[PDB]
Amino acid sequence: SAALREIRFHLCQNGSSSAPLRQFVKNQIGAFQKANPSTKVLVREANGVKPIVFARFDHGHESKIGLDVSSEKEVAERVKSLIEAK
Amino acid sequence: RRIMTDYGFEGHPLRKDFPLTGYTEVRWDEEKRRVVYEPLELTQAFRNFSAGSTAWEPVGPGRDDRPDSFKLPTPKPE
Amino acid sequence: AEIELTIDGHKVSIEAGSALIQACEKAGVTVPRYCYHDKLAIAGNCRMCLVDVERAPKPVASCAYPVAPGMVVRTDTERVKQARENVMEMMLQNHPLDCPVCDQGGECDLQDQSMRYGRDRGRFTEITGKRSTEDKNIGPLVKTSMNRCIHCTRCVRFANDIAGAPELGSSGRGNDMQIGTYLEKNLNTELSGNVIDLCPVGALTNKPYAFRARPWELKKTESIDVMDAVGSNIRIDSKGVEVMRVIPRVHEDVNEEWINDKSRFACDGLKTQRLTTPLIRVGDKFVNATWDDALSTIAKAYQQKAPKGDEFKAVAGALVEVESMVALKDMTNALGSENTTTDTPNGNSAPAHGITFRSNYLFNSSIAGIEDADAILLVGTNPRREAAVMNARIRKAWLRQELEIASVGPTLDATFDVAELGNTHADLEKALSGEFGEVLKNAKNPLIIVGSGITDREDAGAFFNTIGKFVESTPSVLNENWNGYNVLQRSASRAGAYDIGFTPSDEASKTTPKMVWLLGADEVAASDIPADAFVVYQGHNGDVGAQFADVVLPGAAYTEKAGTYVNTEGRSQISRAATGPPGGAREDWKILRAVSEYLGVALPYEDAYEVRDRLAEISPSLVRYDLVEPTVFGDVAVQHSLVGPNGSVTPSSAPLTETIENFYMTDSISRSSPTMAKSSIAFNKDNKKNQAFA
Amino acid sequence: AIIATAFAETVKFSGSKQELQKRTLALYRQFLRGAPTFADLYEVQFSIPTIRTKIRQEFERHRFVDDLSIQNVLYAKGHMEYQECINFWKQQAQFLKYFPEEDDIQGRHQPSNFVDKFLKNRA
Amino acid sequence: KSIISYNGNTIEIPEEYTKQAPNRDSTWAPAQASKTEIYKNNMVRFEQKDLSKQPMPYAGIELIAQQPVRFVHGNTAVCDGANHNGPGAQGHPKIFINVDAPGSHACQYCGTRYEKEH
Amino acid sequence: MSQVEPGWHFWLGYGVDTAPCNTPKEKLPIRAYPYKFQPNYTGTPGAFVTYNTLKPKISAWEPVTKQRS
Amino acid sequence: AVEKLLNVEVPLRGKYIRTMFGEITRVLNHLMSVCSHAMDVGALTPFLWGFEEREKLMEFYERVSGARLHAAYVRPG
Amino acid sequence: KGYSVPPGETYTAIEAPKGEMGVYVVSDGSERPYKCKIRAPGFAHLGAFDHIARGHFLPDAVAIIGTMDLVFGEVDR
Amino acid sequence: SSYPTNDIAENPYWKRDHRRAYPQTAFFDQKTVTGLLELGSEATPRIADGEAGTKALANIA
Amino acid sequence: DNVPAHEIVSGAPAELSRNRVVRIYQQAKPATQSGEYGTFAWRLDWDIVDVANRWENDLIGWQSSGDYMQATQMKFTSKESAIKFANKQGWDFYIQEPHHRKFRVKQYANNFVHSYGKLKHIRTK
Amino acid sequence: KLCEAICPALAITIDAEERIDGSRRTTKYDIDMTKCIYCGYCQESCPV
Ligand code: SF4
Ligand code: SF4
Ligand code: SF4
Ligand code: SF4
Ligand code: FES
Ligand SMILES: [Zn+2]
Repeated sequence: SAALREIRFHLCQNGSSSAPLRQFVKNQIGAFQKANPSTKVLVREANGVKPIVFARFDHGHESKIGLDVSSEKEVAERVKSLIEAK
Repeated sequence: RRIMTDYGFEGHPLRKDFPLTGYTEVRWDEEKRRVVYEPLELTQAFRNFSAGSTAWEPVGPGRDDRPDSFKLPTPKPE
Repeated sequence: AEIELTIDGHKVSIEAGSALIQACEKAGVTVPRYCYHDKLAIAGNCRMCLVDVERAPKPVASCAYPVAPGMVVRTDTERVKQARENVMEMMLQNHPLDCPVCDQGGECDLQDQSMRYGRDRGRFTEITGKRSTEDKNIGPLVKTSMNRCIHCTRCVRFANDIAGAPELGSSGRGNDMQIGTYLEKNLNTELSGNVIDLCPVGALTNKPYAFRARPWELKKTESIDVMDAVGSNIRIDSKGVEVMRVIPRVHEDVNEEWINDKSRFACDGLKTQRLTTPLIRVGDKFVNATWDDALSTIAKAYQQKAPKGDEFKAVAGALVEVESMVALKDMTNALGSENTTTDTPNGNSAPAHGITFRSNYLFNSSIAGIEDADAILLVGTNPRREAAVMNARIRKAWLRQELEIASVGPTLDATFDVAELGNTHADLEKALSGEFGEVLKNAKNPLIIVGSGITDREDAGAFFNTIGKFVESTPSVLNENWNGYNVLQRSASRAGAYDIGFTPSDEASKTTPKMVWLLGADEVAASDIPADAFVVYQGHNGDVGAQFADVVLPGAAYTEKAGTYVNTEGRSQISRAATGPPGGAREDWKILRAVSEYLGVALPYEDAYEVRDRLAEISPSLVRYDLVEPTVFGDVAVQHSLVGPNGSVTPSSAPLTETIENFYMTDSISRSSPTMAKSSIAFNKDNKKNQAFA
Repeated sequence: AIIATAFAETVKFSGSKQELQKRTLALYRQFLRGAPTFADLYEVQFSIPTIRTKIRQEFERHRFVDDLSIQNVLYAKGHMEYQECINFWKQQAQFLKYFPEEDDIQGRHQPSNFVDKFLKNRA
Repeated sequence: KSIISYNGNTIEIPEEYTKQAPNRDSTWAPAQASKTEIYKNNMVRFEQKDLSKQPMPYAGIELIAQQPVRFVHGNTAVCDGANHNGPGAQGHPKIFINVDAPGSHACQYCGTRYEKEH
Repeated sequence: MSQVEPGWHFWLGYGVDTAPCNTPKEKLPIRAYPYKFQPNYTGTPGAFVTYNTLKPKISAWEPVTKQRS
Repeated sequence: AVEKLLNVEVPLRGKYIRTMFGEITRVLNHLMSVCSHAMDVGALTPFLWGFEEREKLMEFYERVSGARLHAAYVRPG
Repeated sequence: KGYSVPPGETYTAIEAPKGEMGVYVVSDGSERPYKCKIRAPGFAHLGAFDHIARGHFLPDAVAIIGTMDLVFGEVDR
Repeated sequence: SSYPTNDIAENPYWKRDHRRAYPQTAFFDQKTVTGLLELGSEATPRIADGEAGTKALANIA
Repeated sequence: DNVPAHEIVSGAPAELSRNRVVRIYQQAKPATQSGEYGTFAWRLDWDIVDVANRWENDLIGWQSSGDYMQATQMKFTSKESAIKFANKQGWDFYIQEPHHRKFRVKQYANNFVHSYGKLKHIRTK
Repeated sequence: KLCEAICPALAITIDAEERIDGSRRTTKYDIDMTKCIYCGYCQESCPV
């Protein structure tokens, strides 16, 4: 867990669960990439999936939580917790 | 009870899911000294040749031979 | 507008101006044909499509009669049956009795339609005998026996309309008509083999398949075409362990009935110069070895060498699955390494366009979108050598629509008018800001096609920045209905790689590696890989990367693994296994799991279903097979990836170079094919046969 | 009339699980009582308890099957096999099909982990 | 001839039996196995056996190159390998060869060649 | 009976009334190759050995090495 | 059966041949049948007095088909 | 490929010397049958053998099987 | 050979094609039989003229 | 759920149910021909197991096999029947949705239309 | 390869390729006489 090294966002394009995460991606991605300059940030979409994030710290240890929240801010804090709870 | 197939056969052959060759085969085991059933392995595999089946419809619709007493009547046009 | 009509009593609806035969197809009525192919222009020379229409006294040609409201059409009454028998009598007068030696036996339309719509016995016994004709020599790939021609003119129409090879024509007059090049020439086009699939009779036959097999013997399997990033669907035909041939399959959104010549004639490379056993290097020689011994040798090399962090390099080349690159990536990282890297020249560093959004490195406007195009721009790409099928689609659109094209690259001998206008970044900014910029703005469905050789340059950021500035600046290219920015990849692996990461991190980009696991890689240069490093090739063919290797581990080719391959559009397609991999060869991801276990790590999956659930955990569009998806993050994608981190690159003056110096002999399968050797000796511009003096 | 053989039961599809429970239990009881006959008639090289163990295994195989018709089919097939065995219709081979375990260990390497299957191309 | 086995030993075979046929040494097709690769892969079943008495028929590719070319007046030659001595067909289907081109041209069934008188 | 030459094996058998010794010339097959009659050598070393006229369909690669110049 | 499905008609000479060989076949079957009943009942001799007649009648088989017993002469159509 | 039989089905029968032989063919428009059951008279004969032999001694059982002269390749289909 | 089949001139195959003239396998469920009962047949009609009789058939279909 | 498990009464092995994959599909329209009769039927064919598909014999050159489903191909009238039969027998399946030719108008007149500007290409026929 | 197709027992096994003189010929022609039933369909199909 010496570092974050990769981030993967999964989300729908037009479903209901994913819109707050759509806003987070449209608005905060450059700030996320500057606050984590050494990490692959990956956004990958697919209709019908349940929005979710994956992180990879070191030696393949991957973490995960869903992002079925109702706000962009819940996304920020929830992402940040998963990034901290290495 | 079964009449054709082997006394311990497990399967029903003429089903379309049952492969031609079956699942088992028999040989003589010199060690055990017994005819023993083993999984199938063929020295020349089955070649179907049903993949050369015709791509054109071979025999079109036939010809009615219903007697007119059994044909559903056509109402007069008016 | 859709009309309505009657056909053998059934009623159907289709648009106006349509051919009657299309209506009949809609209504399921089977009608014969020789001269009519859906993707080609119409003609009426075979005269087998005749049907009776109450409006007209004679039978008329379904292939050409326009469809009209209220018309009634019979295809069963005695006149049609007689006319069909008569035509087939005439067709088979002067047809040689070559069926046993004709490679189309068992798959010839003439046999089937003579058995179904024709006479049991012929009345041509004449002593003067049948017409004869000589065989032409139009090159290695196409064998001719032109006594068998029925003069359908499918070949001519294809060549002159979809391919751009007008050397094929109709000489003579009357019964002495002869399809051919009037003098000895060669059918110079990368689409030449599709002619073979078009001829109904075996007057044009594949040569390296010439007599090897007959269709009833073959196991037809529906699979995917590596050798291009298009992902052209195909139909393989095996004879047990051997793969006899490849032929196309239908998919209107990708390949639409065509495939290139490389994909049809590289099969001959899957049965020669293969890897069947593991190998070890002990000096100048290789020594055959076991799997236990080589994997233990790899482990001892790891433990003796102690690579730390980003010293373990992973290289994935063209012709790789996505399961393999996933397993190689998870393993690499589990050893503490982020140096995953492509076999591209500048693969050591991360791409200029960024992998973050799929929209940045894909053919966004789908390949079915070129039909709707109005204006096009080609930057550093020769589509005739990268995805010929989409060059054919551009030409199909250029003929029947208003289309104006431009190019910024090496002057490319295209199958269409192109209006070349430079070879530098300077001319690129000039055109995009001068005239053709205005043409793209005032277009409704414009396209800006970038080659992947741009990604394989040191000054790629200077380009992708300018194109991104123009794209965001011009709405017509980027809207809520249309994304006219496109990256054309030339291999089937790069899109799947970028979809699962597989880009080097800048930290690893500067380390000099100690171990080098290179996967399907044969384009390496001997400079990317040091001397004192331990090297481990995985492949199915020994052409370049094996020669470097200290250890060589066989893999399987596309015909022997049910791999997933992602194409330029981002469409995921699943392959099928046609045969088992030969000898002591194994599926790749199994090899990487096992060596992983031999090393001080493991992967958490054991069988297929677990690898698939992993793929979904990496990216869920890798398990939406055949579905192409739109994307909502276009504006953001061009703002975050192309424009931002590329302002610091300065453009060079080095003029653009063609990415592919030879469409043949591009990858290992193809270099191992002697047919591509005969075809690269001929089909060269310097030969007289391949240039017409116009 | 063509009369039934010795231990023949008429095929009768019960409408309830509670009756088929009883019929299956009678079949199991008959197999157990007849196992020594299955050891005498077929020249067997192991124990009567091992036969009873295999019988218990074969009945535990389909212990968790709740569809009634499938249970009726299974019971009919089992009565067929009892009739085949107790009347000396089967020969030794068709009977020792049910006892692979008793025969000598087939070789050394019987893969159970991944790596061995990979070295033998069975994964 | 001395043929090296895979297992490092040698396989001695006399010259009359290594020829692909008594009239030709080389193979007449790329996939044809040469007699040396045959022996080298199958000596376990050839060991105590007599090679004189094994079937060694003549090759046709060399017996048909010996047959003289035939000539015709016209752009067609008709072939039908018919016996003309006994009843029935007994030959191969009629085939009209074009012979306008400068060289010889052979029937696809039989290899008999035809030329345009020059 | 394998020692009986052809022709006789058919005359001996009432397949024909005319023997190969008296059958006319045009009825005799023409041979571009010499005759050589060999009986059923079964049970003896000259028994027919079968083999594959083909070579393995999948030709492997004969290694050669390069140096990292 | 296959002609009844194909809805074709056999020519007359083929019908008469199929008839004649059907009755030659019924002779060849009744001989074996009756003269095996005998031998199982103990009378060895009528067997060998009849099998010669069978072997003269099988020459007709080898003449029309080529094979002595299993032949394949009669085919659909 | 062979010849394409029309779709349908038929049991057609004959007076075979053993009895009333028959074939139940089914067609699906292909050159290959979908089903073909040979009705074999020796089958029903042997099936009746239990009804026919009850009360009789073994020599008579021999004579009974001989009356039917079952050809067991037929009986086993 | 036989004459009308060896005739070379007026011997079309579509007249002596007895395979493609094969008689259809008729099928009659109770619906198709009650219509023959409530109504009649082409030989002995008992049906009303016009769209009335058409929907009369439809009531039984 | 409540789809019966006929796999228990089939008498067949369980390896088909636990390790083996099938594929359901329509045969693609061949490009070598223009017919379409071989289509319209939903075939079911097993996927290969690598080690035991085929291997060349030493003796005479024949191809061997151990996979017993290398030639079995069930034919169905529709997709739903196939899927039901597979689930009833417990087989795991992938569905291969077909790819149909896209309808576009075709006129003989487009061959002979006016070019107000430079001829794009010269037609032959 | 008509003999290979019509043969009921599938005894025959063939593999061809283009001969050095440009003709069609065989490199393998086998018969398993332990599979053969001696039907003569193979002498009937051959058009030569
Ligand atoms: S050469 Fe072939 S494709 Fe061209 S018209 Fe003749 S038969 Fe058709
Ligand atoms: S093209 Fe067709 S009809 Fe002509 S020889 Fe070949 S298989 Fe026969
Ligand atoms: S005659 Fe013999 S070799 Fe020929 S097809 Fe019949 S069984 Fe096979
Ligand atoms: S030419 Fe005769 S022997 Fe040769 S493959 Fe054809 S049918 Fe068989
Ligand atoms: S298909 Fe209409 S004449 Fe050719
Ligand atoms: Zn000839």
